[PDB]
Amino acid sequence: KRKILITGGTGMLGAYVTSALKDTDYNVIVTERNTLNLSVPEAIFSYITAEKPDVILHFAAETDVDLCEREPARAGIYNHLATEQIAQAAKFCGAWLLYLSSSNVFGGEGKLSYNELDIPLPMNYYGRSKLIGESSVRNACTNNHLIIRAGWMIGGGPDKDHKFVGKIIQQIKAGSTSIKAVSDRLGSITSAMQLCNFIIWAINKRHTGTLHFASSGTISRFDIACAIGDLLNFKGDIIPVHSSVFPLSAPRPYSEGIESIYMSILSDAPKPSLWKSDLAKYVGTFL
Amino acid sequence: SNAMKRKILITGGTGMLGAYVTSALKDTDYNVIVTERNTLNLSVPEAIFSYITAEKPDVILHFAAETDVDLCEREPARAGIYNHLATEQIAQAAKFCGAWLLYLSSSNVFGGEGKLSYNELDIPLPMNYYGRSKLIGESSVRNACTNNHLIIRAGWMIGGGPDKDHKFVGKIIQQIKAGSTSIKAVSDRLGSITSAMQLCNFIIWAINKRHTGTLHFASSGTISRFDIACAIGDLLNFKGDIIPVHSSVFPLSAPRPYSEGIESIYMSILSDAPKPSLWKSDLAKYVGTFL
Amino acid sequence: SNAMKRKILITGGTGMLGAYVTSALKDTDYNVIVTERNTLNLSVPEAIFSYITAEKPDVILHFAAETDVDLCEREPARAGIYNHLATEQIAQAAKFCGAWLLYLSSSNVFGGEGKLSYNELDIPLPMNYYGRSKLIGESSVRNACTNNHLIIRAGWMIGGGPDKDHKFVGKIIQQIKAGSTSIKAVSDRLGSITSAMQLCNFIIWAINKRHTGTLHFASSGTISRFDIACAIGDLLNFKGDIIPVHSSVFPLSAPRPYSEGIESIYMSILSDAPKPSLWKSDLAKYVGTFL
Amino acid sequence: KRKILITGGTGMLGAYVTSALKDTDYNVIVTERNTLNLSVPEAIFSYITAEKPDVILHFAAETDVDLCEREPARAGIYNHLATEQIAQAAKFCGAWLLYLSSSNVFGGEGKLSYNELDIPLPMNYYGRSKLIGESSVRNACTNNHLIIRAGWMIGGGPDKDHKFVGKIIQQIKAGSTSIKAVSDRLGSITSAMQLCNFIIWAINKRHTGTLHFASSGTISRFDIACAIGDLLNFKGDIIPVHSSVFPLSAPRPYSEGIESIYMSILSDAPKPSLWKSDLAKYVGTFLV
Amino acid sequence: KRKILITGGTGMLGAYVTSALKDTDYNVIVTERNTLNLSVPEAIFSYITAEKPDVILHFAAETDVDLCEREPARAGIYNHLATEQIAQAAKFCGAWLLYLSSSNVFGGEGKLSYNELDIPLPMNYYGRSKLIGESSVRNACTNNHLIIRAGWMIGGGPDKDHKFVGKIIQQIKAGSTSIKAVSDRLGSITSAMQLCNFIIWAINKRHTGTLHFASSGTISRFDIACAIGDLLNFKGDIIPVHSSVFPLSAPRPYSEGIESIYMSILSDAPKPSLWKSDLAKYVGTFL
Amino acid sequence: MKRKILITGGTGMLGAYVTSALKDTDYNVIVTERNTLNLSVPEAIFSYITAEKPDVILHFAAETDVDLCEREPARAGIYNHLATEQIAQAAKFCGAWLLYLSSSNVFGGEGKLSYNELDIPLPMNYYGRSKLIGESSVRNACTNNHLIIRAGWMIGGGPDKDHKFVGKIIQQIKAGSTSIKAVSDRLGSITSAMQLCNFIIWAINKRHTGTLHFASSGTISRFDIACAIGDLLNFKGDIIPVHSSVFPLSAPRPYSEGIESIYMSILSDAPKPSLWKSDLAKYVGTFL
Ligand SMILES: OC[C@@]1(O)OC[C@@H](O)[C@@H](O)[C@@H]1O
Ligand SMILES: OC[C@@]1(O)OC[C@@H](O)[C@@H](O)[C@@H]1O
Ligand SMILES: OC[C@@]1(O)OC[C@@H](O)[C@@H](O)[C@@H]1O
Ligand SMILES: [Cl-]
Repeated sequence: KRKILITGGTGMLGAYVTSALKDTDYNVIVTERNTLNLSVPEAIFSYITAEKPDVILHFAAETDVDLCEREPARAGIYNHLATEQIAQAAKFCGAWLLYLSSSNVFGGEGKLSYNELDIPLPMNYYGRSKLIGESSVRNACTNNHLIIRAGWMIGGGPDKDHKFVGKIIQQIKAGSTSIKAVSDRLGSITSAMQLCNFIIWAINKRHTGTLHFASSGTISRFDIACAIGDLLNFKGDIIPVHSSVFPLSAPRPYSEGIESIYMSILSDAPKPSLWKSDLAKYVGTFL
Repeated sequence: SNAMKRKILITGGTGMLGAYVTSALKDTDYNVIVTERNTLNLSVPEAIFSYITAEKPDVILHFAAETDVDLCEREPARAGIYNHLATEQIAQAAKFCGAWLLYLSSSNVFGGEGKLSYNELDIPLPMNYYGRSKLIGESSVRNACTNNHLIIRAGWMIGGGPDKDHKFVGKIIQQIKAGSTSIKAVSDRLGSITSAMQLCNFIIWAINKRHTGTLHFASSGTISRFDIACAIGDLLNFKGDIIPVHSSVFPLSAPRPYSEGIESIYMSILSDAPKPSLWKSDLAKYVGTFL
Repeated sequence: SNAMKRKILITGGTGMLGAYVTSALKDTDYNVIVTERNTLNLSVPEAIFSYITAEKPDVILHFAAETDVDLCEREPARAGIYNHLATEQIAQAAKFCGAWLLYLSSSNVFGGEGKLSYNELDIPLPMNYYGRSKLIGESSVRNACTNNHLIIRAGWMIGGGPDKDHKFVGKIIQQIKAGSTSIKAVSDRLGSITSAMQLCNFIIWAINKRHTGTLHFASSGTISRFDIACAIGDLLNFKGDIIPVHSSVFPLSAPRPYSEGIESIYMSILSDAPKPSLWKSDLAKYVGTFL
Repeated sequence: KRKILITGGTGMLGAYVTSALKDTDYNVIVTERNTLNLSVPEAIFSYITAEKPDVILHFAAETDVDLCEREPARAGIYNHLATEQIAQAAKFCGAWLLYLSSSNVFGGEGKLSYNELDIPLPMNYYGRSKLIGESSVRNACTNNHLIIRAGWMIGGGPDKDHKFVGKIIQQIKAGSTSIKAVSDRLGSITSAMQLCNFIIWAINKRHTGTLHFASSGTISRFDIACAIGDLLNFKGDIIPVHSSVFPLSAPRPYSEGIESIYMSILSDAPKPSLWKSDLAKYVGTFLV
Repeated sequence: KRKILITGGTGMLGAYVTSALKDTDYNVIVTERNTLNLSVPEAIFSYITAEKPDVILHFAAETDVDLCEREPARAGIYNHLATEQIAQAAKFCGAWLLYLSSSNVFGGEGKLSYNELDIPLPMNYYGRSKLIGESSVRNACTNNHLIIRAGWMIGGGPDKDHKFVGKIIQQIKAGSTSIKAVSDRLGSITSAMQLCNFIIWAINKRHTGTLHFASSGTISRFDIACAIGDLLNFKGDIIPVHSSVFPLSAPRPYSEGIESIYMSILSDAPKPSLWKSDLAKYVGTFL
Repeated sequence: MKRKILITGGTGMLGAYVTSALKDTDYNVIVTERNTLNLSVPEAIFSYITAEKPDVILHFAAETDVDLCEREPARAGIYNHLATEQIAQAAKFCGAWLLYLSSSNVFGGEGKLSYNELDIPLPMNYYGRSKLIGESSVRNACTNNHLIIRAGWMIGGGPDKDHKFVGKIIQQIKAGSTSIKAVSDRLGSITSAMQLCNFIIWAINKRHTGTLHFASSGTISRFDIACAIGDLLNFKGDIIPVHSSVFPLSAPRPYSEGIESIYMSILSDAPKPSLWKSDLAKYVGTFL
């Protein structure tokens, strides 16, 4: 009975993957605070090696970009040091390791979109911590790992989405007359449900390498808010604003847009589509 | 006898913007002198000062320029002579006869910084010879006619209609009308559009008020040519594919910035001036003149 | 003494620097006009030229400005109107009157280059809208009053307290006096301090001589806000903690450079002009007025 | 009998190396369409591991810089993914792996010349694809690989040279009134025949690490055209032009010039010389 | 007895370490020009493997930053090629390897300070040679190495200190009327004696990873000269000058200051303190 | 009454040639001296020049020691900026046509290989900045009655007065030196002082105005110049290319300060420069 060990299983993407794995023959182990804690990297190696998993899905991370900037030690411990121990454990167990990374490894060059050939050059501590986390993974598990870079993640549905999409929908449904959205920072959206489907396919094929997974289109939060407004027949105003209006601890690049040049050779794989279409399917689940 | 009419002297009177202006001026009290090759030629800057000063215009609208960005990169001498040296003579002539001078400039004075949008407080840093030539032309205007000039920076100009538009919009429309199976449009270079007809209306207002200083005149929105092609496609019920491509598939001589988008922080204080609107609405009105 | 009654017109007369200058001018024989909102308002630049030309002053001290750096980044229209457009009208008025114009500028015109300090030969390259607005204001002043203006760039200003110090130094002193026992101060932002009292002394001297050009006026030393906070603490017998933090801990609207330190290469040839000294000494003198 | 497996064996350099290995005791396998294709990296590992070579010479690559920029997927599949599978196979077999890379891994910094201590920072997709290829070779074959970075390759002679030097000579022998050459893009030349001689030596020594192999000098195509013109007593005009007069899909750096700080250590290795001397020797093969 | 092999044992740091190891149970082998020469990297692997050390302390390097810029071949051979051979030998023997690196791997970005998450981007050939040296250590000794980045090293005392601090003290004692010190290049100081104490602790814990070890504070040579002046009651003038006054072959960044986000988690390890307390203790050893 | 030409830096290398060329004219030439004008005392310039009432001002005096300017920016400022500003204000008052000799050093910060008159100055050091701000002073005060000429690496003096790069290379060759070292990784353009003198005389008579780059065609290194001189003088020793790092200096130097002109061709009858090798050979011929 093939074993899968999952970190961040109660996270948004993790919950989808954990649920999808229930109708399979895998023995799934969802780590908890008492068995695996990113703040205690020294206890990770012994735990994972004793479990002897065949597959490791490493989704746990410190994703508060601003907290990472104020407390780079936390970004480092949680995203770099803990990942290194997981990578060393994976290598010792001979386990295939999936590492969820981020479009934030890019931004420093200042161009509009980055593909798998672009050399990462981060703009903040979150991105740096994820980048060194990737290095740890590909050095320890060279021919047996998969690194997936996601953009701005959308997922959770009405009951669990407390991120951008859920917030914009909340404001519309509460009868707000004007909603402000940043128009001078660009990125790409990644549907968590879609990514989940891809991951299930990747586990079964034991796909390896580095891949960018995001809907096509380089857009702003303002563009996204406007699209949501159209879908819900919003009557108020969506106001485009500059970043300066909402000061934040971490610098954000002009764009963290990502596209893939390698997704198309994955013949049977579940793939993303156009951002508006993928956003519309997700927004539809709010009824 | 009746009083002498105020005189307007226009360069580039048969260009996209110039044609709208010359036409709108027919319904005014102004006497309009539309320069031609036989009176004013940008390639003969040395004859400009004598010609303009003898005409003694009250207003000078300087729209003529070498606007082929790629030609300017291959032949910077042409860019310099046409956009800088000629403009210097026009500004000196404006100063000498006391004329209010309007200089049409470009969002291409920006780009080297690499940000998404620029307002009138941003300091120009061009990316190519066309932009450099326009920027130094601006300096010539400011230095000579300090308290009596208006510099307007326009972005990607749309205008001309079915008969005259052979720029981006006209070409996309021609491909749609020809039933092209697919149209490619660059997705990784951004800018702002400027409706020539709206700019014309603003210019008529500006001449009447003698507004001075530097302004950015463009529709709201920082978009790509791909975004524009998609919007035109929707307006004309195009059923072929509109394909986003990177700038590498269409090699060009002149470097283009990631963005030359422009916005204004000063247009709102001109309470009764005709203003641009949202890019999609302004584009829709223009595309409507084709069908 | 002087057979004619000469006039000084001051903007920002109640500000930190302005209040010292105004008090100092009471001893002189100049007719001093201290503008107020009813006669000159930066938000109404269109009324400035006629007002100043009617006063026909011999000297104009232009200290008024929108100096909230973060507000300027959020509302660049306000920075533009108050610091650029209003200044342009003042400069045109000074030129019309033959008045010597003193313009207070800022170390914030620098920062984009990323080096540790800047002198008068360094070419301004700002990092935010406040800095751009002051720089463009400087251009207005030079292009209008070339052989009859003085631009002084000041760094982080100290002075006027406890009643008028509302800047960085005043805020640290205020927290200590309020009984705070733990004060955070940014260790990754470097700059130079300028004593307002001292700068006032220099200005009185500059008015008399009608000194012209561009000059940096700041105490010697490029230091961090943390270094300054520790120095203030010592001077005030503070026994609590001064905690050094990174700029990420205090998110702000406007980007700030690694350093806006300024030094002067021209102050030393100004023989008997009052000059600044070492930052710690100048800070001590000022704190010595509180105690 | 030691087995050598060569990719790109029918390319210009590959053909020289294949030919030079004929009078050796090696069993040489030159891959073909029926056994290995850069377009199908998914079939490489099984094939190479089944052959169990002792040495792998990886010369095949997508070298059309402009095509790489328009189609980064092709640059990535051919130069990155294929190279990764070749490196994994070499590691599995315990084979010494030679990877031919490029000066184009540099250029982003904008300086005039780069040595082996300079950190690669590419300017275009071709350069990025070669660099990521080098990383695959280093993450898989530590202590058993040789990465050679070549500059502007010259080779082929009057029958096979259709690159810059061949075209200049063609225009000169056709009696053209003028020749235009870009003067504001700099680089270094690498003699293919010299590089081949060095490679034979490296195979025999199983030399390892990263090395820059190019004639000494950072020069423009204009400099090169002018040099060829003197050698052939050309009487037309050689006109220097800016790169802007020839628009291309891929950006090029102000310089991709490379020099070596480690070549002189290899006492007995065949080495390049000065660019003008190396170019004169190559141009001489077109006379007769 | 476990065997410790040391390169650069007669250097500033090497001498403090060599002496501190005499009061321990290790068999210490101090390499010298007859057994290991950085200029002869070809002889290193055979010698180290024959010795079979359990621990390797690699402190030897070409540290003349300006010489490195003029002769990058020397920088490469001594700091990269030799380090590559030492790393391969360490892997072959299963030896824990400690590599002394430098703050000079940073500087190209132009910011005021760098922590362990910052991606190295050197400004000169010395820095590049040290960085490529670090890469060799990581690629070869995956999970069994410690890389310590030090700043401006202070140590040696009255008889051996001929570096920055020593020179300032000499000018003070000679009664110079004025001392010039560069005010526009910043960095961080590292007390050699303290670093020695940390190294002894690291050897015994076999601590691994990459760590920055320097006193707290980003300062200039001028700040340091002023602090020494105060400590020695110097009556002359300490003049802040721009770096142009002292032309040097190697470019120096605006700052090479380093700080650590990981030192704090090492509970019982000997730590550095504030730059003035640490400088004062060292200056105290001159009188 | 004769038209008056007032010259600063008249005893300098370029200034001395212009002064001699003007002896064969109807101009009343006034060469400034310590008793009338000093760059160190800008405060005394305006009263002097306005009392003198020149019709033409040739402003050649400057602090050109680039490294000294970096160590002592106050000197660079006073001499090149403040003095120039006072001269510009005096020219404006007198209605005099003002010639200001500037430098390619106003460029370099961008890091490209060559700069024309449309490129926006962005200097690399204090010397460059001081010259640039001096230029602004000249434009802002004499808009329609000034000429700013930017020269590159100046060559001139001959066997008696040349103690700069060319002169030093020639002394080493005639002395039979074993080797000569020259920097290969810093580029620029050469300007013939004699050709510039001829151009200046033409410009004075035409009262030509604006900004113009005056230099021989070609972006080259000191090493290229040294090698060309060696060929001309049949030198048989070694000419070794070295990196700029072997000669540390106070002022940063750009990868290139090369300048070219896009406006020199429209000045039909003006004396112009030619190719760098031709212009160099002619200069080198004055030493034989
Ligand atoms: O040119 C630098 C480099 O590419 O070559 C030497 C190798 O050891 C690599 O680590 C390094 O990145
Ligand atoms: O044949 C030489 C050359 O300079 O001619 C002009 C262009 O075709 C260039 O690509 C080419 O290298
Ligand atoms: O004589 C020429 C030269 O290359 O010699 C060595 C150094 O003195 C250089 O400054 C100088 O230009
Ligand atoms: Cl168009």
